Amino acid sequence: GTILIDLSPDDKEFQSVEEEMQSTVREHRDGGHAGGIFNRYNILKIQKVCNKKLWERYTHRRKEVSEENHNHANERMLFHGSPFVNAIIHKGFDERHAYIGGMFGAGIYFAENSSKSNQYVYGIGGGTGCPVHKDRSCYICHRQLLFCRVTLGKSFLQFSAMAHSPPGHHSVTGRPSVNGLALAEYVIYRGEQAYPEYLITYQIMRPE
Ligand SMILES: Cc1ccc(-c2nc3c(C)cccc3c(=O)[nH]2)cc1
Ligand SMILES: [Zn+2]
Repeated sequence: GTILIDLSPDDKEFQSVEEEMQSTVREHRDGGHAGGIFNRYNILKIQKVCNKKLWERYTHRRKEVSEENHNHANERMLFHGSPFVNAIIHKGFDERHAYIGGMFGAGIYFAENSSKSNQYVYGIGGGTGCPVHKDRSCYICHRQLLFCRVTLGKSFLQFSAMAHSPPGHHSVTGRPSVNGLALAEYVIYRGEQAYPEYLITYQIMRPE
């Protein structure tokens, strides 16, 4: 039931999504090991993901969470990188998209920094890099990230350097406590608490 609608680069929606992608790049403590060495992207395409059934599943859960949290869903737009993006846009998020070994337990992980989500496009730790060249810093191959609508509800704050949400909470927030330039990461434990709204196709750019 999924269709993908191409956005024009002249569309304000394309431009605001691209700006969020580009402006949330940062340097990573691995010196580029997992995601590659870059300061910006070449955005090739941005598609809107349209699936009525998946959207209704999201909004149903969002209403449940809102009602448990003084009419506040605490909805964010966050990045998700995964080798399973093609499954996710067709069938939705579920337990198979969880990071079993994540620092906040087995849940589905999202990032404010697009460059954090970029580290996971080819697998955990970048896997073995792109399928074609086996290069985690490949500047040729096309990569894809999701820009997702995510319901956090009442989020458990973890200060730091599928399972269940902590009791009385709907998500976990991983607050950076060492790297002053890192943005937060978030974990949900129910696939219905995210909708994969934009599919972004891109390359990382080699710095000059
Ligand atoms: C199988 C799989 C594991 C982790 C990810 C993933 N992890 C993230 C973490 C740990 C922090 C911030 C963002 C992400 C992310 O976008 N995907 C995606 C798929
Ligand atoms: Zn490649």
